[PDB]
Amino acid sequence: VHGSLARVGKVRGQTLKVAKQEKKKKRTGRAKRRMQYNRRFVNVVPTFGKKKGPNANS
Amino acid sequence: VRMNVLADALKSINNAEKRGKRQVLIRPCSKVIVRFLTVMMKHGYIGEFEIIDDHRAGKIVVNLTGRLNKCGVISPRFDVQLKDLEKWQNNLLPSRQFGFIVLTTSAGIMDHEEARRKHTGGKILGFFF
Amino acid sequence: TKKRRNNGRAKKGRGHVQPIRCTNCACCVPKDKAIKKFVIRNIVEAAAVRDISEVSVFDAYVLPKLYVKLHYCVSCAIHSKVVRNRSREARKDRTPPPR
Amino acid sequence: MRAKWRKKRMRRLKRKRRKMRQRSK
Amino acid sequence: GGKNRRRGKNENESEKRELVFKEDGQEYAQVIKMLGNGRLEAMCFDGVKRLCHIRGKLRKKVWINTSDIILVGLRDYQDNKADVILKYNADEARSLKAYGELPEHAKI
Amino acid sequence: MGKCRGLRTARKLRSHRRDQKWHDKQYKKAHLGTALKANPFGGASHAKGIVLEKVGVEAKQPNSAIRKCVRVQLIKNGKKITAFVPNDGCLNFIEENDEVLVAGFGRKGHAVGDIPGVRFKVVKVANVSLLALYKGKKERPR
RNA sequence: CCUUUAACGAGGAUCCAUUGGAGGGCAAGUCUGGUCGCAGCAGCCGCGGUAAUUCCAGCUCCAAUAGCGUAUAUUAAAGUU
RNA sequence: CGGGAAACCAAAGUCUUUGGGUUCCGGGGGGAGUAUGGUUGCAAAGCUGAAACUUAAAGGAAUUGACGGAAGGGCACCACC
RNA sequence: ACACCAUGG
Ligand SMILES: [Mg+2]
Ligand SMILES: [Mg+2]
Ligand SMILES: [Mg+2]
Ligand SMILES: [Mg+2]
Ligand SMILES: [Mg+2]
Ligand SMILES: [Mg+2]
Ligand SMILES: [Mg+2]
Ligand SMILES: [Mg+2]
Ligand SMILES: [Mg+2]
Ligand SMILES: [Mg+2]
Ligand SMILES: [Mg+2]
Ligand SMILES: [Mg+2]
Ligand SMILES: [Mg+2]
Ligand SMILES: [Mg+2]
Ligand SMILES: [Mg+2]
Ligand SMILES: [Mg+2]
Ligand SMILES: [Mg+2]
Ligand SMILES: [Mg+2]
Ligand SMILES: [Mg+2]
Ligand SMILES: [Mg+2]
Ligand SMILES: [Mg+2]
Ligand SMILES: [Mg+2]
Ligand SMILES: [Mg+2]
Ligand SMILES: [Mg+2]
Ligand SMILES: [Mg+2]
Ligand SMILES: [Mg+2]
Ligand SMILES: [Mg+2]
Ligand SMILES: [Mg+2]
Ligand SMILES: [Mg+2]
Repeated sequence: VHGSLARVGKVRGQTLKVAKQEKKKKRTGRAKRRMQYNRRFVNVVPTFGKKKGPNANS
Repeated sequence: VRMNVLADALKSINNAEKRGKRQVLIRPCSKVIVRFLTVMMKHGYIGEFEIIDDHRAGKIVVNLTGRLNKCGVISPRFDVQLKDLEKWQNNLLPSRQFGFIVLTTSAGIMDHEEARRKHTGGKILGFFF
Repeated sequence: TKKRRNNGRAKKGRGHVQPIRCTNCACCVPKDKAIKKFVIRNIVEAAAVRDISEVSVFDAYVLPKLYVKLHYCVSCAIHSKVVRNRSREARKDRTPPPR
Repeated sequence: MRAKWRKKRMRRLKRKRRKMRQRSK
Repeated sequence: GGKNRRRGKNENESEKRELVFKEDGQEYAQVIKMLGNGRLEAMCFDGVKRLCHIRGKLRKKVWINTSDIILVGLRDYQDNKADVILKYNADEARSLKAYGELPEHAKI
Repeated sequence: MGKCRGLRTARKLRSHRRDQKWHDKQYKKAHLGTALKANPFGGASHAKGIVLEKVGVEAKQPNSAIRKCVRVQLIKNGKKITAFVPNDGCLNFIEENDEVLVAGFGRKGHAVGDIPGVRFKVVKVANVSLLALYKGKKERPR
């Protein structure tokens, strides 16, 4: 703590800036739904017991 | 007091069926009780019945089969007019394949299945299934 | 919640019963709530009977008794251990304890 | 007994306030 | 004060201590009097009294009694309010008095 | 334990239901007229006002923070309310003596969360929203 | 304006889809940096006191989609009239 | 018998298989049986009786612990005699 | 046939 601990915008005013790394255009409309169908009903590799959440970092 | 005679006739029949009794006595007798019992017996929910005759209102002895599941009364005699009948037999009856609603029409005391067959409404008395 | 069917009192089909005074407490407890006990003891003693049955100028003299009817508080009787606690299922036994 | 003592204190305060309101009026 | 409280972080005392001075929008103060609800009356060592609040970090971990030196962080928008950030012990208070930090109106 | 079933009791049933509806809390609150009077909004969803000065509402015991509310005076009534400025460093966008548009907090009459005595939030600072200033999509006009 | 029609008019880097969220209710990450009961979040329960699944961001993922969020009135849920 | 959250109840039973007749009365916890108007009384007071505001629980029955300046039976020179 | 026995970072 250094000076007026009740100051506003403290944490958002000392966060390191990061530029967005983006490039590839995301698909839209029917094309996204077609991709989501493939990615879970026909692109599959099954196992007993294991957990397979779509964003699992573990 | 006994405001309603049919109500307690049917509740005393139904309290004994839950108990396995082969017979009941119900008193006083009445014209509407005998007609309701005849309607309930024509279908096969009760056996024969005998009327004991004092010089007063009288008493009835009913032979109970084990087929009766529940019989009961609708407390004010509402008017029912052949279009309310479907909404009535969707509250009182347990299925669409069995169980009857008894109503008094200007052509006698009968069931709903005969009321629609003769195109008549009337007043609801009770039901049995 | 309701610990006793009789509310811990013998009253049934009455509005009121006359109070009485707890014999050591001087409390004010209803007659059919209080804890009663009728004691009948020898006037002289149980040990000192010989010193008196020998000094008596009468050959066959029967010593009198001393009858007292005691009425007790609930608290005051629990404190003198006239009564105790019981199990939830044993409170329903209302027979006088075996002699 | 906080219940009946609350009752008595409120009764006292209300009697006082009513008597004052009537006197000054 | 003794208790069965062997639990909790057991012992946070040492013979070593290092000073901390003022910063931007941060003053010293002297506790004027104690209030309830964790609040406090204070007095900045120059001007206003600036009623203070003992922040979530200090609650029941470092006690503040009346008439002691403290370091409070002022609020920009409000003026009469502040939050007690740090407490100064007797030796450190006299040290600040030596370094000329606090205008010597209040003593230890 | 008893209700009149008889055939000519429509008046008794209707009158008893009408009499007893006045014990439902929300029914009475909506049909009496005292809440529409005591409501600092005139029964409206939003309201414009002028900022008197910013304040530091301290949150309730199990939490610790200083919630940074503002004190507004409403144009149409003249009433003084307290409103909340929700985001990281959004209190810098609100000077004094500038008209702000506030809305409700989301419970229709009550304090939300750990904040005591506050029932509204600020949604517009000066014809520009606090969510365009928070993302840089806009900026204050001076 | 639409419709009918010429003549031009696409390689995906632009002829570039958003609005909300990722502890539970409730579909989706114990991934990486920053802050350290502060800033803030949070309809409710609850997150933050130096190893944050909830704050600020980056990446990834979920929902509806040319729409999505918020405040209020009201209906169903309410067999809590 | 059957009912009920259970304690318990031959009634607190004959209830999603819900309808014998009828009067009174309740709608989360506070503010509060308060303020105010009316009425009664010699007085004390009785009857009728809100709202703004505030809050995420207040509460019921039973279970397992811990505690008791509660009772019964035992025990230890880290207890006494 | 019952002296005193208050409070808790
Ligand atoms: Mg008890
Ligand atoms: Mg009495
Ligand atoms: Mg009431
Ligand atoms: Mg309320
Ligand atoms: Mg047009
Ligand atoms: Mg996004
Ligand atoms: Mg978010
Ligand atoms: Mg995130
Ligand atoms: Mg969620
Ligand atoms: Mg989930
Ligand atoms: Mg960290
Ligand atoms: Mg982290
Ligand atoms: Mg509704
Ligand atoms: Mg409601
Ligand atoms: Mg009864
Ligand atoms: Mg009955
Ligand atoms: Mg209530
Ligand atoms: Mg009343
Ligand atoms: Mg009055
Ligand atoms: Mg809470
Ligand atoms: Mg209990
Ligand atoms: Mg227990
Ligand atoms: Mg013992
Ligand atoms: Mg020994
Ligand atoms: Mg010794
Ligand atoms: Mg002690
Ligand atoms: Mg004390
Ligand atoms: Mg105390
Ligand atoms: Mg304590």
